[PDB]
Amino acid sequence: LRKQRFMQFSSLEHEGEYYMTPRDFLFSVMFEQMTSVKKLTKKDIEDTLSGIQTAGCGSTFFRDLGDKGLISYTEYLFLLTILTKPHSGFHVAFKMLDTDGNEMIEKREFFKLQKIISKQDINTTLQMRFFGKRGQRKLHYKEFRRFMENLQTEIQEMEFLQFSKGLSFMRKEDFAEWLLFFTNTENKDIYWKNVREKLSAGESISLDEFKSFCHFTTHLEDFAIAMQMFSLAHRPVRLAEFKRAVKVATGQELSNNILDTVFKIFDLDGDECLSHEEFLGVLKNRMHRGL
Amino acid sequence: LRKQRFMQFSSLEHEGEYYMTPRDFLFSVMFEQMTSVKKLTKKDIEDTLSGIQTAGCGSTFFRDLGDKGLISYTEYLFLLTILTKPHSGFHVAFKMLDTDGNEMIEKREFFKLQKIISKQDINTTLQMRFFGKRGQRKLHYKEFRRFMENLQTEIQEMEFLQFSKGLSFMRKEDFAEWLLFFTNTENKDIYWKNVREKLSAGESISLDEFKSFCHFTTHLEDFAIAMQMFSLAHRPVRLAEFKRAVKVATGQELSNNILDTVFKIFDLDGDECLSHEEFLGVLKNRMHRGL
Repeated sequence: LRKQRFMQFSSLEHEGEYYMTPRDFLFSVMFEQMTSVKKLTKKDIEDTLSGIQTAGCGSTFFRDLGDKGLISYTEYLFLLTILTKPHSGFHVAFKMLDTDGNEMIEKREFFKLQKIISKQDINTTLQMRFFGKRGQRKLHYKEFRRFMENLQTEIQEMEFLQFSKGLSFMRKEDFAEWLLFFTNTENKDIYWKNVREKLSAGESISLDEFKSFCHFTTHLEDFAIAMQMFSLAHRPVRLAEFKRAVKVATGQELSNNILDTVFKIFDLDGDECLSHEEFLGVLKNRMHRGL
Repeated sequence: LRKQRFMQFSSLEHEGEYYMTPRDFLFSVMFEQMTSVKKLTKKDIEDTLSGIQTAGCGSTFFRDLGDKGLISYTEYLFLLTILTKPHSGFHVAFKMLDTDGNEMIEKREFFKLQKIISKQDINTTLQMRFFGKRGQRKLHYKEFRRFMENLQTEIQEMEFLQFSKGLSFMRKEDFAEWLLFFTNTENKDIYWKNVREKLSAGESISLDEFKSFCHFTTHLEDFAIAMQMFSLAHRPVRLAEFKRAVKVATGQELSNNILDTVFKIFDLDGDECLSHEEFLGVLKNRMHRGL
């Protein structure tokens, strides 16, 4: 039923085929529900997606485009899978998209994705980004990896500026309210009791802290190993071992205020221990996209 | 009753005297109503406002500080007057704050503002910004002018990223919805009829367009001269003369999509003319701050 969200945030179309803006893509990432679909013929397509090299290929690429972009439903699901993918599966997905074995993804790979779309039953933005105007340009692994990390990082930045409310910093209330976004309302309100009572001022929460935290939340199942080890061993996880587990998982240290605030959040009982069960359950509810 | 908004968005205090963050200042600029006031003794004051030179003196200064700042009610009203001031009154207000005639504002000027506060009946952020830790540093006109324009420009940027929703561009719907913020609901909904019907796609609205437009909206009374000339002459103002009037007023050209979209907004009748009366009346309702 992921077609129905594409039905929701469509705003332009062509020959019965709904499209989106990059902005509608970003709203499908974040916003629940809001527009008017307008029609486009071929001259409109050229005037919109002309000049893709004008956009900078850094970490602001859809903000470099704004509305200048039309996204097929195949590209829509493709970018959603990029947003859901952990770091480890990069070269694996690249070689699965390397059917011809030529260390490359080609335009026939996207046409085979459209073959999948057809079995489930027009020049777009990423076609120009990775293959030029007609597909004559090629696509290697390094551009692919940089594109995936830039996309995820720009999503991190846009959520950061949403919940930080335009500042370069965050408070702990903003971090908790973002972190408890896809939680059920009763546990949310018990957590809000924990916010009102057990959370304090602390200090401002920076950008790289949130970036490392989002990098943590894309590696939850590999983090769950020592969790189930000391779960079936029934060792309630303290903060010092949690530091070691996070460092082994991500490869990067979180700051102590992150760990302190997380420990103030997920300790319902205040018993200096970890209820890892509800932690991991509502966390897997929380890091599921498409919603 | 401007004390009551200071009562609203206060979040820290000292000896019965409510303070704010820079973030609470920015929310008093934009947001209507939302926190918990917590107490601070002198060590808290030092630990908060230490290191003001760490913040960059460009156009992100409160975002460079975040929560690192405590704002007196005198400084609160002072910065609100800076946000309401047109460009022309700069040197005039500087010389009115130059009682000692020494081409400078000194700490006794702020103490005379506090004398005004007392007749209407503790080291703060701007004291360190303009005079150092104890007032021994001085304050000239150039820093004052740069501070006022950086403050106004950062407010422009924060509203831009609010209504643009994190993008580097705006649509015309965002520009209209920002522009019609302090309008009464019936005329607002007639304007929304005008949005749904007469507005089109156009193109993306950039940052410098919004900056020039806000610079226009701080010079409305000097813009009203030719308005009243062709009003008592009863010449309904067309767009071509409006270009000339805006260029004479601001000194900077607006782009044609700005003028086209404004002409699509304020032409209720569609009669290719200007209803300048409701324009200027609800515009003076719109550009009044403190709300």
